[PDB]
This record gives sequence, C-alpha cells and structure tokens, in this order.
Amino acid sequence: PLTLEGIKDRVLYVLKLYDKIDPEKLSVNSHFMKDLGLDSLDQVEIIMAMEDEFGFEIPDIDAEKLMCPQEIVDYIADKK
Amino acid sequence: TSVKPIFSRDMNEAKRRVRELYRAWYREVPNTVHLFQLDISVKQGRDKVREMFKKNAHVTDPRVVDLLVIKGKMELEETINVWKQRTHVMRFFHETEAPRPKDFLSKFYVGHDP
Amino acid sequence: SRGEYVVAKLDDLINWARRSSLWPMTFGLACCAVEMMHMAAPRYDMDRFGVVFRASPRQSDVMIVAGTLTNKMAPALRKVYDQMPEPRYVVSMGSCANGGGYYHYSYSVVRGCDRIVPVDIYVPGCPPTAEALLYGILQLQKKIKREKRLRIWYRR
Amino acid sequence: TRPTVRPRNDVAHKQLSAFGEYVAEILPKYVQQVQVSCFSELEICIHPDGVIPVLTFLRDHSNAQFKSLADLTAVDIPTRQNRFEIVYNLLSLRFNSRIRVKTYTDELTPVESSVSVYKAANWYEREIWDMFGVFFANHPDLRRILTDYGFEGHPFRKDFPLSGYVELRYDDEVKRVVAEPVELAQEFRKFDLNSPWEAFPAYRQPPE
Amino acid sequence: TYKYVNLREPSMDMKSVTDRAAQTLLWTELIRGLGMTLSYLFREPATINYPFEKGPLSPRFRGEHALRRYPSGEERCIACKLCEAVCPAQAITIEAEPRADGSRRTTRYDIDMTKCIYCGFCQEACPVDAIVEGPNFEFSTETHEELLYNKEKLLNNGDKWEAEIAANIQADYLYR
Amino acid sequence: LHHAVIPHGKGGRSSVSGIVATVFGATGFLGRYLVNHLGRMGSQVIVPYRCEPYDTMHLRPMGDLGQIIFMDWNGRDKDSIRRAVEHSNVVINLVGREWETKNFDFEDVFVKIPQAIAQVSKEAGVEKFIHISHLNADIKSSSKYLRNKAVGEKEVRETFPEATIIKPADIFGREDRFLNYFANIRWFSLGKKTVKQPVYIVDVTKGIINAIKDPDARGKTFAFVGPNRYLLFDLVQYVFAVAHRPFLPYWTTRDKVERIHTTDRTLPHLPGLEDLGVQATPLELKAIEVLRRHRTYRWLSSEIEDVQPAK
Ligand SMILES: NC(=O)C1=CN([C@@H]2O[C@H](COP(=O)(O)OP(=O)(O)OC[C@H]3O[C@@H](n4cnc5c(N)ncnc54)[C@H](OP(=O)(O)O)[C@@H]3O)[C@@H](O)[C@H]2O)C=CC1
Ligand code: SF4
Ligand code: SF4
Ligand code: SF4
Repeated sequence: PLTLEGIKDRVLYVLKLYDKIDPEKLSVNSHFMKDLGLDSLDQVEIIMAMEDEFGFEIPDIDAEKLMCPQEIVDYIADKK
Repeated sequence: TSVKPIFSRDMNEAKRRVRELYRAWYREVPNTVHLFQLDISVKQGRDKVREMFKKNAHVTDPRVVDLLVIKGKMELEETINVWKQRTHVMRFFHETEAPRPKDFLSKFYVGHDP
Repeated sequence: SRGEYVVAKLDDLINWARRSSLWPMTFGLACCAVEMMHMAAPRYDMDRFGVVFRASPRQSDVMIVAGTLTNKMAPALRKVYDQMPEPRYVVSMGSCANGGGYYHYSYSVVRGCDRIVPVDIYVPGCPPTAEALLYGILQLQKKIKREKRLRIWYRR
Repeated sequence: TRPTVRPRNDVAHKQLSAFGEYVAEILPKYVQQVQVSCFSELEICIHPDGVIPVLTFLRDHSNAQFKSLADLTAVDIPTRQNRFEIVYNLLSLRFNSRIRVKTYTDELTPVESSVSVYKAANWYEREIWDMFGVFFANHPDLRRILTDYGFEGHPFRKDFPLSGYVELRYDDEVKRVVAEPVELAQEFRKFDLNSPWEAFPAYRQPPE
Repeated sequence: TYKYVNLREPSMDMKSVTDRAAQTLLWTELIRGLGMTLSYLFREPATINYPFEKGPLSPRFRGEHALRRYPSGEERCIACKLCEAVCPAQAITIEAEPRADGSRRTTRYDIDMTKCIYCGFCQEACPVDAIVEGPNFEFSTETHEELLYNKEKLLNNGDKWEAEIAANIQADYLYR
Repeated sequence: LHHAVIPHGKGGRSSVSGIVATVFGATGFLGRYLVNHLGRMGSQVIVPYRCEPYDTMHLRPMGDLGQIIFMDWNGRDKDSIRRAVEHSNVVINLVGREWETKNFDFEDVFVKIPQAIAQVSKEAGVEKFIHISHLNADIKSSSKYLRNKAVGEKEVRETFPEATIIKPADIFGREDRFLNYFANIRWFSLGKKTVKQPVYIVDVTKGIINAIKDPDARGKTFAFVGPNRYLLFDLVQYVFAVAHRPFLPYWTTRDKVERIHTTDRTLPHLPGLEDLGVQATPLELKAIEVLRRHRTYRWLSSEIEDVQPAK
C-alpha cells in the first residue's frame, strides 16, 4: 500500500500524534519552521520521530535538509 | 590569530554535531527513566533535556560549541553506561526547592541582596 | 507490679544480648581504616567482646564510618547503610568524619558525616588510638545498657 | 660555606649545559629556551607543535635513552597570552638524568596527546583533562577521573574557589542525596602573609 | 651491589628427585607449616585487658588541648594568636578584649575538636606554654554539639589536672 | 524583639530564620516531614519525645549542626510542657494515635492534651499556635475518633481564640498510613460507593510552613483538600493497577473502616491551598513513587500503564 496517499496519510497521522504542534494546520507547503513557529530543535525532533516510527538510517544532512512535511512525503517516496 | 580548530572550519559542522547529540539524547532518555526506576514522566524528562540545550543559546565560538558537544557526548557515554547513579540524574532535575524568587519585592523582604 | 517487673527483666535480657556481640562491618576509607586494622591487632583484641569483622552489610550491628567521606562515595555510603536491619548504629571514627576535619574547606568533601547518616558515637583523634576507639565501643555498649525500649512499649 | 649550605655541583652542571646546547643545535625548529638552575636539572621550553617530535626523539636516538615518564601538570597561571604549562618530566634509565619539557598552551587549543608514544601518559592525560580542561585531540579515551560524574567546572583553576559551589546532603523529602549551594559554618579566615622589604634582591624583574 | 633471586634449578640426583616426590605426595612441608603454627599456639599470648590493664604511652604524647595557669595566677594565654596562625585547619577561633584593669586578655577561645588534627604546632608555637596537649584521649561524645570547647570548658578541663601536665613538661622541657 | 531572631542571608543550612519552632509529636509521619522542611528552612526546632531515643536519632541528621534539640514529656505533667514552651516563637500541636491503648483512650487525649498545652501556651505568651485536626469532624455519632477531634477543635477555638485550626482530608505520602493499609488487603477487599479526596503530604507541609511564617493565619481555620475528589472504588482499582497485583474485590480497629467508609464533603466557608498560595499536585506520579514495594520484579518498572478518571 506504498503509494503517495499511504505515505501522506502516515505522515499526517504521526504529525497529528505529535503534541506541541501549533496549530494543527497541515499543508503541502505548510513550512512548519517559519509558518508554525518551530525551531531547528523541533525540526530534528520531527525528523527523527518519523525515523522512530518506521524510518531508515536517515543521515543527518539528509535529515537536516527536509523542513516541510510534503517534502518529507516525497523524501520517503524517494527512499522507500 | 588563527587558532587551531577542534573539528570544523566554520559553525555549520558544529550545528550538525549539536543536532546529532540532541538526536541521541532524545532517544536515550526513556531508556534511563525505565532503567534507573525513577518517578518521572518521560515528557518531563525530554522537556528538561531541551531546556538544558536551550540554556546555552548565546554561544557563538566554534571551539566552544565543539567542547560542549564533547561534554554532552561524554555524559551520554556515562548514561549508556550505568556508571552514574540515581543521585546524579535526579541532581540534573531541580526538584527540592530552592523556590528563590525573581521579584524585587520578595528579594527586598528577604534581603541584604539585590 | 509483676507486669512491669517481668517486662523489665526481659528488656534487661535483650539489651544485654544486643550489647553482647556487636559485630561491625569494614567501610574504612583511609588511615582510620589502618587504625581499624590495628584494632584487629592482637595487642587490643575486639574478640574479647564478641566483636568480629563481617564484610557483608546484611548482618552487622554497628557501622564505623572511618575516613574522609567524599561526594563520589557518600551516596554509596548511605545505600550501604540503609539495607541493614533496624538496630543500626554509627561510629564516626576520626577527625575527617566527625566534622570534616583537615579537609574541611574544600570541594568534593562532605563537611561532617551528619549530612548523610545519623551518628551515635563520635571518637575524635587523628587517628584515634586503639585504646580510644575501644573506649568508644565500651561507651556505646553502655548506651545499649541505657535502652528501656520494652519498658517504654509496655507503659505506652 | 662548608656547613649548612648545600654544596652545588659542577660536573652535572657543565654536562647539562653542553647537552642543552646540543639539543638546541639539533632541533632548531622547536627550541625557544634552554635553561639550567643552580641545582642542575634541565628545562627545555617548547612551542606546542613539536611535542610528538621531541618525545619521539628523546625516547630514542641512543645519545639519550629517556625511557621513564613523570607527569605534565599544566600549572594554572593567568596574565600570560597562553595560560597553561604542560610539564613533561623525563627520567632516563641508563644515565641518571632529569630533564623537563615545558611546552605551553591555552584554554582551547588542543595539544597532540602524548599517549601514542608513552603508554604511561594515558591516565595522566585524563587527569589533566578532568582537572583543568585542556582537550586532547587525536586521543583514544577521554573520560573524567578523580571527580564526581555530575560535577564540572575544572576545580584546580584559579577561578574555581576553595570550597565548591555545590554541596551534597541527604533529605527524607525525596529519601535521597541532593545538591545545594554552598553554606560554610566558618569564614576560612585568609591570612596576609606577604612581607615587604625585598625578600630576594637577585630576582628583580626590570621595572616599567 | 645486588642480590637477585630464583637462580635455582631442579637438581637431577635420585635422592633429590625422590625427596621432591615425597614432598609431592605427603605434603610434608605443609605439615611443617602446621608445626610452626602450633609452635605459636603453645606460645603465651600478648594482649592487655582493657578496663583494668591499659596499654602504655609516651611522655610526649598528644591529647586534650587543655590550658594551664601561673602559680596561683592568671590565665597564662595572652591572646597572641600564634596558635591560630599555625593552626592548619583554622580550628582556633580567638576574639580578644582587654579586661577591666588594663592587662590584655581574650573573650572567646574556641578549639574545634572536630577540625583539629593534633599536630602539636600549637604546643610548639605558644610562647608561654599556655596551651598544652593533655595525656588522656577519651572524648567519646554522643552529640556533635559537645565537641566544640568553649573557654570555660577548656579551663575547667585544665583544672582537672595540672600536676599531670606539670610532670610531663618538667620531664620533657629540655628536649623540645 | 530580641536580637538573633532577625533573618540572615540565603535560607538553608544555618541561615537563622525568624522562627523557633516547638513541634509536638514529630516521631511519626507528618511531624517528620514538617521538621524536614524546617531544617531546610533553617530554624531552631525544639521537639519533645516521650519515647525510645532511636526515633529521635532518626530525625537527628535533618537539621543542621545543633539546630534541633530534644526533650522528654508526657501527657501527665505540667513542668515538662512549660519547660518546652519557655522560649518558643511558634508551637504546633500534632498528636493523636490511630488506636486506643489500655491506658489512653480516644477520650482524654483530645481533651486532656490540647486544653493543657493551649492553656500553658496562652499563659506562656507564644504567637501563632497551630493545631491540626481532621476534616468531617461531627459532633454526632458513628465515629468516636472524629467526634473526639470535633471536641478538640471546640476546645482549641474555645481557649486562645486567635489560634489556627488546620484540617486536611486524608493524606497520602512516601510512608502513608492508608495506602500502606491497602498493602494488607493483598493477602485477603471491601467495595462501596464513597467519594474521597486525598492530598499529598509535602504540599500540605508547604502550606503549613507558609501559614506558620505568615500572619493573617490566626483565627481563621483552614482546610487542605487536594484537587481530586473521586470515588473509593476507582482508588482501589487504581492502586491495584499501579501495583499490577491481580484482584477480585468483594493493627485494624473498626474505627479505621469507619473512617475510610464515612464520606468526604466540602466546605466553602473557609479558604484552602491556592487561596493561601501554594501549588497542589495530583495523585498519579506520587502513586508511582509510593507503590514501589508491592510489585516484586514482575512489572516492577512502568509509568503510564493506567489512568483512572475522577468522576
Ligand atoms: N487527614 C487528617 O487530618 C489526619 C491527620 N492526622 C494527623 O497526622 C499526624 C501524623 O499521623 P500519625 O503518624 O498517625 O501520628 P503521630 O505520629 O503524630 O502520633 C502522635 C504522636 O504523639 C505521641 N503520643 C500519642 N499518644 C500519646 C499519649 N497518650 N501520650 C504521649 N504521647 C503520645 C506518639 O508517640 P510515639 O509514636 O513516639 O510512641 C506520636 O509521636 C498526626 O498529628 C495525626 O493527628 C492523622 C490522621 C488523619
Ligand atoms: S581523621 Fe586522620 S587518620 Fe582518619 S582518615 Fe582523616 S587523616 Fe586519616
Ligand atoms: S599561642 Fe598561646 S598565648 Fe598566643 S594566643 Fe594562642 S594560646 Fe594564647
Ligand atoms: S594541634 Fe589542633 S588546634 Fe593545635 S594547631 Fe594543630 S589543628 Fe590547630
């Protein structure tokens, strides 16, 4: 079931599962860094939270350069 | 005044190292709070971890950021080992108050002090 | 008054029994431990008093804190001290332990071992003599003569 | 003269003079000062870029064996541009000799971790890390030895006070040992013990 | 000059090898060790019997931190603070006032028996021999409060004996 | 006022506070934690004990060097209580045994004790007398225990009128009485509908030390109730779920079972925790603290396995 909607639904419910998200407000260009008020600390929290949920090795530069949930969807689409 | 470096040549590798250490301290906290048989919720622990990272927000020198990364990695060595004790990890918490104020007025009644 | 009389006799029995054996354990940090070893020297026997070494923390009666209690040691000291049965006693042996002493104004040194455990008997001297330490143990046995526990329990 | 005054030697003095000039001749890249006291123990004063070359030369080269090592305590000195002093103390076995290698450093610049040439240097280097904080690049193992684990602050510096900041006690509120800011029951009365009237005339630096 | 050890070898004579075999079998010098221990068994033991037979001492022993006084006279201390200036753990707290005559004295002369270390440096420093180490070593205190001696405790401690301290110093003044 | 009562410096480990305390009881639970916060606060604590000196050795290392002091007393003399309150800034009355002996009933403890100490305290010129008591003291029947504490509250508001009577509800702590009574149910359980509202002991003694250092405390009785207010059967489910011991529901007086099956009501006639200005902590994390004994290596380490609602 590894299409675009499976990856997008799984990223959607795990960012639902994240608690401190301010506000809910998920978008394909949501940009939770500078539209939702989250630091690089919470950036790397979210990235390795995906890695904790099902993830790959997710190297720290490729982990470091994601910044946006739809690009995370396309990143797992590129890697899975 | 070209100082010999520690690890990097500018601050970008320092940022990479400190975010990697924060990744490690994120995944290592619930192991310790499950292992030392404490009495603290996991989210309280993770939030005081990121508070202890945010305590050093103003640091800019690359050698100094490298040395903080080396300190944090040495303590994560000491917590992947069980070489420390319950006392030290509770000592990172500030739970026995110490409720010492910040207002001028309470510091005036309990005074001799600014 | 036969009730208080019989309870008094039995309390005297058990208090005599408590002050009889009194085997300690060997914590023994620094040179006060060497003085403990010379309290195990044959010129001043402890086994005249049923007082035996016993390295386990699980059957000693008194415990001799003897040495310079540091911060790296002190939680391990209390985590020995607690897992020890309900009659427990502390002999603070030496100037380091009885109030900090010669390393008092320093980091990493506990200023007096009342900051970790309670203390029954202080025995000063750096080191104590074997004779002075033996005097302290005799005074502790006289404290065990001064118990009146079971009289208190009956008259409650 | 003859009583109460330690008679100085001349044989070892002249020999260590010649030997210091020998080392200064043969390593001109890493020699800044060679000096001999009146009691004739050699000091060689060193920029910290040839520490491993000088040690590999001094353990070997067969004109001076120098097998044995003693500690390198970087004695904490302010007012200098580079603060600390790494003090090697080399003790030979075939010669009955004592040389000292004082190389200098400061608070952040690492030195090149002499463990790879002297196996004895490992715990001494961990000691100077834990007590001063001179980080040692190219080193296998840097833990903290002879302190508490949760403690920091590198207490042998002049900036760290005589009694510590932290203090441990027990409380039954959480049934454990906790830490508190320091409270002393007596002031530790410091004594002014510095006499006037020019205690030694020979050691006057040239005044401003 | 040196004398090194275990330059030895198993000698290959037949009486030698059969004696080493008999020692392998019967553990013979093991029985010799038993015999040595029994030779200390029948030896008379050397202990003392504490409350009744005390152990010996020395005339120069270091005890109490007591104080003397003159023949029917004043307190011998004159508050010169040399004892604190040599006191290594600073266990000598001295606050001084002159008394109501003009002669100089103290107010507070506290020795911390905890923080003391029993050098003898305050014996060697006191210019009039006013503070003296006692002979006896029996303090053994059930509280922490009652090992902090005040001035009147020290002087009542020094009036518990002087003939003791006079005897020890009189037999020991020429040495030091 | 006399000098060396004035405060000095950062509080803790020989900073002279403005209080000299005289604490009745203190061998057991609540007085021990109160002495613990006073020794952290750095006061001078007169405590009497009528018992064997081992418990007074137990509370010895709590205060600093010589800050605590001990004496002996009884419920039968007047010289000892007068010698206790010769020199006392503040004085608190904690006393009360959960079971009657053959000499001291629940009658005459709360009649002979608080009258005598209240009378000699008012005649001794103390300030800020604080007497503890329980919630739901009724003059009516069904509890010898609670009606004697009701008569105790009546006497302590009767004499020395500007005192402070403080009642909490039932208290749970690191060495709680009632959850450690729920220990003994494991070898044998009774279930009825009754509301209940426990409160943790250290914020209780935080409110006590704030009210003992702060005037406006006299006259107005205070009530200390935690934020919980829930049902007995949910507490039993919760404690056997944290303990992970399997259960099938159906040193002890019947006064005990009357206490835990009476009720727990509210009174908005008087202020409480946050109206005095002290934080209240809920049940669950302190329950994870205090249930470490009963698990025995099966589910010994767990945190968030179970949540139980209030009402
Ligand atoms: N929710 C509430 O409001 C409740 C409050 N409490 C209070 O909590 C506190 C702590 O509880 P708890 O540990 O059970 O009580 P306590 O430890 O305070 O017990 C009373 C103390 O006074 C002593 N004492 C008791 N009876 C007598 C007597 N007849 N003569 C002389 N001395 C006596 C006891 O001595 P010893 O032990 O040394 O023999 C004990 O130290 C108490 O003050 C109690 O009243 C209790 C229950 C409910
Ligand atoms: S008190 Fe004296 S003899 Fe004892 S450990 Fe300290 S220095 Fe050694
Ligand atoms: S050295 Fe002697 S005379 Fe001087 S102050 Fe001390 S005790 Fe007094
Ligand atoms: S013997 Fe004791 S009081 Fe005297 S100088 Fe030494 S430490 Fe101080």
